[PDB]
Amino acid sequence: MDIILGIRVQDSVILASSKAVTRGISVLKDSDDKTRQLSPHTLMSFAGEAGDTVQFAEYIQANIQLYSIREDYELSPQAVSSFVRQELAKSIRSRRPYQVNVLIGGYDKKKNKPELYQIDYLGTKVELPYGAHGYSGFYTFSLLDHHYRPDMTTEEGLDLLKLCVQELEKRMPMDFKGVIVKIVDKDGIRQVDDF
Amino acid sequence: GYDRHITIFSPEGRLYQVEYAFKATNQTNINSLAVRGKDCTVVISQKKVPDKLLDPTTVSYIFCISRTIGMVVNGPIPDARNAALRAKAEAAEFRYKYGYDMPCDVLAKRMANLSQIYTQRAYMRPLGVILTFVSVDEELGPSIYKTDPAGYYVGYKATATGPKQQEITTNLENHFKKSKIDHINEESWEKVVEFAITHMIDALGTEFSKNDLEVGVATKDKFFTLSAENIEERLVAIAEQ
Amino acid sequence: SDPSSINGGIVVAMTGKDCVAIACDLRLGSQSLGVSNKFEKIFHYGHVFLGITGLATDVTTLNEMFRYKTNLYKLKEERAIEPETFTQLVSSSLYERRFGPYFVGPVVAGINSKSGKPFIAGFDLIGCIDEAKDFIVSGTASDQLFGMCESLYEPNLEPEDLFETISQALLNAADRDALSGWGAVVYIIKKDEVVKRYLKMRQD
Amino acid sequence: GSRRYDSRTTIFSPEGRLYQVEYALESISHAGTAIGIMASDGIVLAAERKVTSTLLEQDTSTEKLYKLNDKIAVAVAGLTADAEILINTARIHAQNYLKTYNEDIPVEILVRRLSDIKQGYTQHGGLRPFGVSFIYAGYDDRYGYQLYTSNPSGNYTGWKAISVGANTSAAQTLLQMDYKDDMKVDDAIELALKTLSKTTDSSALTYDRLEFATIRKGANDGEVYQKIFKPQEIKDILVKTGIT
Amino acid sequence: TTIVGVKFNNGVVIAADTRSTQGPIVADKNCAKLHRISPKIWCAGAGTAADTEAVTQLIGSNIELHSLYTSREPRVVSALQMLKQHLFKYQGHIGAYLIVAGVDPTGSHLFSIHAHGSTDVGYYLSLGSGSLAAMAVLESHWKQDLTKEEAIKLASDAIQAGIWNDLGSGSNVDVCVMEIGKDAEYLRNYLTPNVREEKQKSYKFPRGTTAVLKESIVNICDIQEE
Amino acid sequence: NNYDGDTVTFSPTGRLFQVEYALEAIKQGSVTVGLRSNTHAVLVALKRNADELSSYQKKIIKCDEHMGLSLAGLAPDARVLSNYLRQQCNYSSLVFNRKLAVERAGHLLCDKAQKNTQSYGGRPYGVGLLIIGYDKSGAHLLEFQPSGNVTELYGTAIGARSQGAKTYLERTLDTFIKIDGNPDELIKAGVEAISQSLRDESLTVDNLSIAIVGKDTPFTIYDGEAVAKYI
Amino acid sequence: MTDRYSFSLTTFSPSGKLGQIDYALTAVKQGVTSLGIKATNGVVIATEKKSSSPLAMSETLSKVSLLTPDIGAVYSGMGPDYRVLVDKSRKVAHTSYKRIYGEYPPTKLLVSEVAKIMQEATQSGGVRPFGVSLLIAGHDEFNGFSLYQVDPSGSYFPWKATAIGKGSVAAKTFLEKRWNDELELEDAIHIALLTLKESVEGEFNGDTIELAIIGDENPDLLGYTGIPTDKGPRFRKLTSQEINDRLEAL
Amino acid sequence: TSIMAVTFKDGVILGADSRTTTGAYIANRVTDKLTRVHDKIWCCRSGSAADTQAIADIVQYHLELYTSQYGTPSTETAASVFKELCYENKDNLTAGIIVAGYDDKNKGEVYTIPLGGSVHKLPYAIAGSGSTFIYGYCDKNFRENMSKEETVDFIKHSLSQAIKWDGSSGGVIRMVVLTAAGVERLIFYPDEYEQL
Amino acid sequence: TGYDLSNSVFSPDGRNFQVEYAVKAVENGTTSIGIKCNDGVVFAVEKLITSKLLVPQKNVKIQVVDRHIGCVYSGLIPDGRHLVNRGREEAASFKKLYKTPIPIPAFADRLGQYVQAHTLYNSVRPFGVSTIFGGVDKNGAHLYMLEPSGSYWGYKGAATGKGRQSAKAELEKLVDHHPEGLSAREAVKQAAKIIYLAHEDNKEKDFELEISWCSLSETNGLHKFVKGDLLQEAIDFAQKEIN
Repeated sequence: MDIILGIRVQDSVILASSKAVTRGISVLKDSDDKTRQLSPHTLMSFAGEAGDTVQFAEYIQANIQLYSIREDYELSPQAVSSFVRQELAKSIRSRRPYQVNVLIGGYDKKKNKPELYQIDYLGTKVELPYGAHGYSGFYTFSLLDHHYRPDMTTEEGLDLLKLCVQELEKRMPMDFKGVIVKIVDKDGIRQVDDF
Repeated sequence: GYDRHITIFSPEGRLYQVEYAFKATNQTNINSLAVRGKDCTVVISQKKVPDKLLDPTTVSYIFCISRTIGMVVNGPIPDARNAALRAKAEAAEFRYKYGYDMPCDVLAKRMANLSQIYTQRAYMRPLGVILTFVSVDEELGPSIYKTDPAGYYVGYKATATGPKQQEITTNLENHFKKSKIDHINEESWEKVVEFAITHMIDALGTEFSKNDLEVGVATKDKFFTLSAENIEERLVAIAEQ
Repeated sequence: SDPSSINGGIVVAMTGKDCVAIACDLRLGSQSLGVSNKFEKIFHYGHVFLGITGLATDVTTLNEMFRYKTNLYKLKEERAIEPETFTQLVSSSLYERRFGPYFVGPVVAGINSKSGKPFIAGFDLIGCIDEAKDFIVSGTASDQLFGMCESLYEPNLEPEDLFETISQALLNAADRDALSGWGAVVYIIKKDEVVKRYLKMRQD
Repeated sequence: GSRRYDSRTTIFSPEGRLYQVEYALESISHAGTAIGIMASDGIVLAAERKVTSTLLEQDTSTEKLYKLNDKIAVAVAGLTADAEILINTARIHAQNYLKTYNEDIPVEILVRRLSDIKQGYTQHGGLRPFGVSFIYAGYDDRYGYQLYTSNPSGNYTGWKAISVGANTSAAQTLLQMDYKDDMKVDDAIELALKTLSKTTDSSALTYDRLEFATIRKGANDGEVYQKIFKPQEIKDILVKTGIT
Repeated sequence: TTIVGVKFNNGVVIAADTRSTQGPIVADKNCAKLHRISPKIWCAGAGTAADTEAVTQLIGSNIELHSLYTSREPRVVSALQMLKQHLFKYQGHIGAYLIVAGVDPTGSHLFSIHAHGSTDVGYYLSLGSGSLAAMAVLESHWKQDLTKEEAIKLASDAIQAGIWNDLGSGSNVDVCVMEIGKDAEYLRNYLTPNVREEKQKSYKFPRGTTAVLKESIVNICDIQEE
Repeated sequence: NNYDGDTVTFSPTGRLFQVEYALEAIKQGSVTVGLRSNTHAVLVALKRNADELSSYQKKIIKCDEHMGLSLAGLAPDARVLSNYLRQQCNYSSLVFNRKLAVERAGHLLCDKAQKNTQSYGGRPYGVGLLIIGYDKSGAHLLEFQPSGNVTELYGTAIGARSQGAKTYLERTLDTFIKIDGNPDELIKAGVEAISQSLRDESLTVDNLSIAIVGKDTPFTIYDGEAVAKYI
Repeated sequence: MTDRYSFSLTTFSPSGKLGQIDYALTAVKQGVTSLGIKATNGVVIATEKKSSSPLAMSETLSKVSLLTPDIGAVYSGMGPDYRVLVDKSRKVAHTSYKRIYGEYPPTKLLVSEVAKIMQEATQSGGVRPFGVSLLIAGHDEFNGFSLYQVDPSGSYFPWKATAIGKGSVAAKTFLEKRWNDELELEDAIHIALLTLKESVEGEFNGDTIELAIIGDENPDLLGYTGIPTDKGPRFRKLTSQEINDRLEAL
Repeated sequence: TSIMAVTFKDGVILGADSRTTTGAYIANRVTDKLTRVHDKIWCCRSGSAADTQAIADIVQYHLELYTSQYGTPSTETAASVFKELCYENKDNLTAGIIVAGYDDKNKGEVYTIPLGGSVHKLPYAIAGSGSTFIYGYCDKNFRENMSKEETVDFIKHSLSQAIKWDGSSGGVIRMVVLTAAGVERLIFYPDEYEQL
Repeated sequence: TGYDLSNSVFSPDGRNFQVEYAVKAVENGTTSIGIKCNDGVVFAVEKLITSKLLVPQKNVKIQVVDRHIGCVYSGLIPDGRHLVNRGREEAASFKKLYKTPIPIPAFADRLGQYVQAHTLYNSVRPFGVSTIFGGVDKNGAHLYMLEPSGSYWGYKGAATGKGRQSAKAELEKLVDHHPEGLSAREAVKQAAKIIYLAHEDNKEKDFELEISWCSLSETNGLHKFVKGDLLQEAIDFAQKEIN
C-alpha cells in the first residue's frame, strides 16, 4: 500500500504522495503522481482502490471548477472539504462502493490560514494538525508527535519530512521509491524537486 | 363559447354542462318511489318495454351491488351500466380492506366523491344519472341516500325521481305530516310493498298491472327483487282491501 | 468488525433539579489507532441537545440531517422546537430507512420551556423512544456505564451536585474501555445558560 | 382532441413580446406597495398591506414579510397564493446548500435559482406565469448588504433603493431626490416611511397599515441580527418621525 | 416480556409488565407497553420494540383517518385486517408480535398476530418471552362467565407468574380494562412489587473534587438586540 | 368542410372526411393492375419519372418469397406499411414454422390501419396496396384500401383511370381464369390491361414492371431486358 | 389519445385579473350565510343547514367538520367541493406532520397545507379552481385560539370575527358593532344566533341551525380515563338540546 | 394438521382438527381450519398458516366480485381461482388447499390443490401432515355413496386414527355438512371418540 | 350549437349529438338479422356483390368469437373488425382465470363497457357499428344487439342495416305465428326469406346469402357456417316465396 502523508506547518501545507504504481506482481511505473490540483489555492491527494482512485478524482475536479467559473471565485478550502465528504457518503450506500481515502490541503485566503482535512472512505472529514492514511499512519504518527512544534517555519517542516521517509524506508515491507512533495502556501502552489 | 362546451366557471357563477346533466336524467320517462318501513325498505320503478321484440326479463333499472345493497338508477342506460360496474368494484374493495360489508352510507359517499372528480377534471364529462341506494344497514336500519350528477347527496325519509316526480313528492308530504312518524309504520314488508304500489297508482293516476312494475325490497342481510308472479299476487291483495 | 465498534465514543445524560447534564468523550478513532483528540459528539438545535455515538460517518451525515430538519421547522412555526416534540422526530427519521440503517445511538436532553420539566430520551440503531426520568447511557461502554451511574446517582440533585456525579461516573468508565478517553466534555443545561466544561483526565 | 380549447400561453406576438408576461406585470402593479432601501449599515423593508378594517386581525399579520434563513428576508408584491409556492421551494434550496457546503447561501445565487424557476414556467408546459415580484434583502460576506429585485419574466437586478407595487412611478421619482450615501439606519427608516406617506391613497399612513423589518449587521457586535417589529415598536417609530 | 389477554363476560382486560430489556442489560425499568390504537382498541406488543411501536403508530393514523370518514366508531376487525395485510407484504421481517384487543358496537374481541401474518382468536392468549409461564396459570384458573373483579385478579397473577419465573419480566404491572358500553379505564402501575431496597449510605461527593481543565459559557440564545 | 380539420369528429352526414381524402389520394397516383389465375399471379405497374434526367421509381416491393405488394399513393407511408408486413411474415415462420397465409395478412394490415384512424393525432395511411401471393391454399389477390376493407378478387386495378382496366378485365374474366400454367400468356393479359387505362406514355422498357409469383415460382421482379419480351 | 389538457385554463386577462379566480368568488357569494366569532376562551362557528326538499332531512348532511381534535371548519359555496377538500385536508395533515412530530399540526400550519391544494387547482392545467371559502377555526397550545379565512385563490388571512355567504355584507357590519375584545364564551354564542337570524329567513329550531365551539378540554369525551397527560378534545359540536335553550337567549 | 373431505349421495362433509403446532409448543388448541369462500363452497387450509390465510381472503375477494357480475360460481370455477394464484407465486407460498362445495346441479364435489398447484377432482381427498398415516384406512373402507349417518362415522373414525399416530394433530374435530338443506357444524370432544 | 364540432359534450337538451350521428352511418350498411330459437340462434347477412370480379365466399362478414359466439355487424366494416378483435381478448382472458367458457350475459357487459368508454373522453371517435351477437351456454340461448350508445338488450330477433324496417315487420310476424317458438332446422329457411325480401329496397346489385347457426342440438353448442345441402335448399326456398 501506497504512502500518503500530511503535515500542517505554521503557514503552509506540505502534502507528500508515493510514486510507485503497482498493479499485479510487477511495478508498472514509478514516476506517477496521485494528486490533482482542484483550485489555484486547493490541492487534493488520493489513494486506495485501483482504478477507482482516478475516476473519483476527475469527478470532483470537474464539479469544483464548474462552481468556480459559475461564480468567478473559488470556494474556500474549508467548503471544498465538505463537498468531497458528500459524494463519499452517497457512494457507500450505492451499488458500488468507492474506496478512496483523501487529504485536502488548501490555503484559505479569507482567513489567511492554512488548513488540512483527512477524509476517510466511509465518509468522515476531521480537521487535523497532521495525518495520513494506510499503514503509513502506524509509523509516522509517533515520529511527528515527538518533534512537531506549531511554530515551525516552512523550512523546518521540510527537514522534518526528510526524517519521515527515511523512517518509512527502514520499517516498510514494500517499496515506494521516494515521494514527490508539494507546497500549498499563500503565494500559490509550487513543487520542491528535492525529495 | 369555451365555457358552454367544458367544465369551467361562467361569468355567471354556474357550470352550464353540469346543469345540462340534470336535464339529461329525464330522458327515459320512468318514475321511482322509495319508502321505508320499520324493518325494510321498498323501492318500486315502472318497467316499460317499448316493443314486442325486446325481452322483458332484461329490462331493469334495479342492480344488485352487494348482499345488503340494491340501487335503482334513473336515466340513460349506458351511464347506468358504468355506474353499476363501478359500484360493484367498490363494494368488493371495501369488504377486503376492512373486513366487513360496506355499510350503505359509505358507498353513497364514495360515488359522490367519485362524481366530484368527474366535474373538476376537464376531459371527463360527468355521467347523466341520479343514483338511489337502499339498504337495511347493520346499525342504522332502513336507509335511503340519493346522489346527484354534481356529487351532492343527502339522506331521505322517502323519495321520488323522474319527470312526473312532483306529484309523488307532494303526495308523500301530506302523508308524513298526518301520521307524524318518519317511516311507514307497518311491520311486515308485504304490507309496505302494498302501501307503495297503491300510493303510486294514486300519485300519477294511471293504473298498473304485473308488467308495468318492478319491485325491489331490502331487508336485513338479503336483498331480493320480486318476480312477475309476486307482483301479480300482491296486486290481487290490494283490490280486496 | 461490527459497524458500532470502529470509533467508540460514549454518551451519558442525567436529569437533575431544574437542569440536565449531557456528556461525552472526545475520542474519534479508526479501530485501534486513535486518530484525533478533538471531535464533538454533542450538537445543539435551539435549547435541545442531541448527542450521537457510534459508526464514524453516520454521526456526521445524520448531523447535517437534523440541521436541515430543525431549520425548516423554525421557519414554519416561528418558534424553537420543544424536546418532547424533537424526540418523536428522531424516531421518525431513523425508522425511515429500516433496512441498511444508520449505526448510531442518539440521546436527547433539554428542558421544556413551557412547563419547566427536564426531559431526556434515548434510542437505538433501529430507533425507538426510550422513556426515562432517571438517566440514559449509550455507546460501546454502555454496559459498563450502566452500572456505574445507577450506583452513584441520587434521585434529584442540585445543579452543582449533579455536576460531580456525571463527572466521576463518566471518567471512571472511559478508563476501563479500549476505544475511549482522551478528555471528556460535560455540559450543564439550565433554563438560562449553558456551560461547556472540559475535563482534566488521564490520557492513558 | 383539445384544439378548440388551446390557450397558447407561450407564443411570440408579431411585436417580439410575450403577452401573458406583460399581463403579469400589470397584475403586480395593482398590489399594495413595498419599498426597499439599502443603507451602508443595514437594509430596510417597509410594506403597506391592503384592504384592512379594524375588524381584521392586525397583530398576528403576515402577507408581505417572510424570513428565508437568518440573513435573508423577502417582501412580496402580487398574489399571496403564487408567492407561497416559490417560498417553499426557495427555503428548501437554501437549506440544501447548507447541508452540502456548511456555510450560508450567498444572496446572488439564491436569487439566480428563483429566477430560473420563474423562467421555466414561460418556456414550456403552457402553465400560467407567476403573479410575483420580490424584494430580497440579504447579507453575505463578499459584498455586504445587497438588495435585489426580480421580475416575473426572470430578469433580476441590483439597487441602492427600489420599490414595487402601486405608484412605482410616484415613488421612484421622490426617491431620486432623496437618497444619500451617509445614510444611517435612523436616517433610512425615516426616508422610507415618509415616501409611503406621500404615495398612499389611504387617508393616512398609520401603524395598522404597515409591516416593517430591518436587518442590521450591527446590533450585538458583528453578528447579523434580524428584527421583525411587533405592532408596538412600529407605533413608537411612527411617533419618533411625527407622522402622527 | 409478558402480555396476557383475558376475556370476560362483559368485555376484555389486557395486562403487561414494564421491564424493557435489550440484551442481558435492563434498558428501562418502566415503560408502558400498552399503546392505544383508538379510544376503545388497545394493543400491546412483544418482539422488537421499534417494530411494534412504529407499526402501531401507522395503523393508528389510518384507522383514525378511516373512522372520521365513515363517521362511526371504528370496529376491532378493521385494525386487525389492516395489520394482517401490512405485515404479510414484507415476508415477516417486521418482527411484530401483537395482541390487539378491543370492544366496539358489535361485541368483545381478542386476537393474536404473529410476524408472518397469521391470526388467531381465543378467550385467553398470551405473547412475550414469559408467555409460556403466564399461559400455565391461565389454563387452570380461567373458567367461563367471569365477572370484572375476578378476571383482573386472574390477570395480575398471570403477570406475577411472568415476574417470578421469566428473566425478561420484572417490575411494575400495568392493566387496562375495557368493558362494553363504557369508557375504558387505564390503571397504570396497578401492582408494584419489588420496590428498590435502600442504599447503605449516600454517595454525594464534595463540591470541587473532580479536576477540570477549563470552562466556557456557550450561549445558544439567538442574536441579541442591543 | 367544417368537420374535416379533425379525424376525431364524426360528421352530421355519416362519413369520415379524412378517410375519403386518403381514398382520393390514390386516384391521383400512377396506375397499377394485378390479376391472378389458380397457378400464377401477376403484377403490372406503371413507373414514372420526376422529369427527363430522373430515373423511374419502383412500385413493386418484395415482402418475402411468396408474397409482395405494389403501392400507389404516398410512397413514404408505403415503406412503413411494408416494413410491418416484413416483420409479421418472419415472425410466423420463426415461432411457428409456417408461411403466412395471404388471407391472414389481410386482417392484420386492416387492423393496424383502423387503429390509426380512431386514435387522436393520427392520420390515415394515404396509400392503397394490391397484395398478391401464392401460398399453401393456392393463389390470392387482396386489395387493401386506406379505409381498411380487404377484398378478395380475380382482378382489379387501383390508381388513375383504372375503371378502363376493370372494364377490360370483365370481358376477359372467363378467358384468363381458365389459363393455367402458361406464365407467358398470363403476363400478356396484364400488359394489355394497362394499355387501356393509359393516357399517352407508350410502354417503353423502363416504364413497365412485371412481377409473377406462381406454383413453384418464387417472387421475381422483371425490369430492363426482362420486360422487353412482354412489350 | 394525445391528452393535452396540460395548459392552464386560468390565464391573466389584459386587465391584470385572473379571470376564473374572479368568477369563483361569485360562486362563494351565492352560498348560504355562516359566521365565525373568536372570544377569550373559545371560538364559535355557526351556519344554517337548509333542506333541499321536505322529504329530505339534512341531519346526515354536516356542514361542520372536525379536521383534527382541535380544528373545526365550516364553508360557504359549492356542496361537493367542500367535502372533497376536507378529506384531502385530513389526509395530508396526518402525513406531513402528525407522523413526523408526534402531536397534531398547530393551527396556522394546517391552513398552509389547505392553501397549497387550492393553489394547484389553478396552476396545473385541466382543473377549474375550487368554489368555496373555508373558515378554519382552531386552537393549539402556543398561539392561543385563532381564526383564519381561506379564499379560493389561495389567499388566507387571520380575523377577529367574520362572516361569508349570502348576506355576508349585511352580517358583517352587524359584527363590527357588537364585537369587543372581552367576550365570555357564552356571550359570543348569543351574538352568533342573533347575527344568523338577521340574514336568514328560514325556520329557527335546533335542527336547521348548527353551533359548534372550540372550547376547553373535555375529559368526558376523552375516550379513555386514567392517564392525566392526555387532556382530550377541544372541538365539540353543540347538541340539539342545548340550542333550543339558547333560543330563549336569542 | 389433518384435513379430509368426503362425498356421499346427498353432498359432501368436510372434517378437520383444530390443533396448530409450532414445533414442540402448541400455539392454539381450537383453530378453525374450515373457511367459507363463497356461501356454499368451503375450503381447508394446510401448510404454513400465514400463506394460506393471506390466500384465503384474496380468493374470498375474487369470488365475491364474480357473484355480483355473473351469478354463482360452480365449485369447479372456485378451484381454478386457487390454481392461478398458487401457480404464479409458487416460489414463496406453500399451500395445500382442498376446495369442496355443493352445487345443487352436480351435488358434492371435491378438488385438492397439492403444493405444486394443480387441480384434481377426486371422490375423496386427504391432505396435511398427519394424514399420511391414514392413507391405507381410508382407501380400503371407502364405499361409494353413503347415507348422511354413515359418512359422519367414516370421517370420525378416519380422523381419530390420524390424531393417535401424529404428534401435530389433536384437539376437537370440527365437521361441516354441505347439503341442499344448508350448512351444519358438528363437533366431537375427545371423550366421544378416543374411547372408539 | 358547436356541439357537432365537438365529441361528447352535453348540449342543453340532454342530447349527445355524436352518438345520434353514429346511427346515420349504420343506415348506410347492409341488412343483417338474428333469430332466437327455442334452442339456438341463427344469423344471416346480405353481401352486396359489387363487381363480377369478387371471388365467391371469401369476404365473409360473420366473425366468430371463441368457439361458441357469432358476431355480425353493419356500419363501417373496419370499426367492426376492431370491436370483434377486442372481444377475443375479453374471451381468452376470462377463460384463463375462471376456466369455463365465458357466459353470454357476461360477454355482453364486457363489450358494452368498451363501447361506452368512447363517450367519456372527447379525444377518441365513437364506433359507427351496430352488432348482433350471441349464442348458447349452459343457461341456453341468448341474443343481443349492440348500439353506439353503449346499450344492448335481450331480443327475440333483431335487425339493423339498410332494409331493417322491412325486416322488423316480418320478424314480428314470426313471433305471433309461433308464440311457442321456432325450432332449429326451420329457422334457417325463414332467415333466408327475410333477407331476400329485405333486399327488395337494395335491388341495385345482386347479392349472396350467407347464413350461420349455433344450436344446442345441431352443432353441439359450437358455431358453424351453414353449407352443403341445407344451405342449398334454403336458397331455393326463399327465391320461390318472393315470386
